[PDB]
Amino acid sequence: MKNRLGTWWVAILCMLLASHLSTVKARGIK
Repeated sequence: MKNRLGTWWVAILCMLLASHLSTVKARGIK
């Protein structure tokens, strides 16, 4: 209800993508 929210979620989208754009990286085959 607009109080604590804000970026808390923004972090999620930055967290769920993190790995995706971190360890998920693999330009060397596989």
